[PDB]
Amino acid sequence: LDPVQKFVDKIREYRTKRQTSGGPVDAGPEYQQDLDRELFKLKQMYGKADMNTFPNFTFEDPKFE
Amino acid sequence: GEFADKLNEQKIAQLEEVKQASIKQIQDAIDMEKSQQALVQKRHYLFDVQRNNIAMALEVTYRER
Repeated sequence: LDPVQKFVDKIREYRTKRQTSGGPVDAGPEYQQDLDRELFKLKQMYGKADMNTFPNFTFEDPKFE
Repeated sequence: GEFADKLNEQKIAQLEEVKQASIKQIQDAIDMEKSQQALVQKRHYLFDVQRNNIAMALEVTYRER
């Protein structure tokens, strides 16, 4: 357990974090670094284009064997 | 007496070559006709295969695009 219940203490700390608006709370320069790193892996996965943009297309001529 | 036998055997021999030629020639009228019939229909198919091939290759291409 009855004492075990006193969840409360976790919430409060959830609360102060969530109540914070100025990026991700307690930055640390690493965040950007890691971010950028993963932002780079996705470039690898999805391609080197401007994903903000609609794509160009030049199509291949047909091929005969 | 022999007068006949040589002549007769001669006369048969003849029509024996005659029937023979005759079969052999009509067999040849026959071959010629097959040769023709073939060159007829027959030959276009080659080009038809080719044209068909193109048609498809463009379709695949269109679809792929």
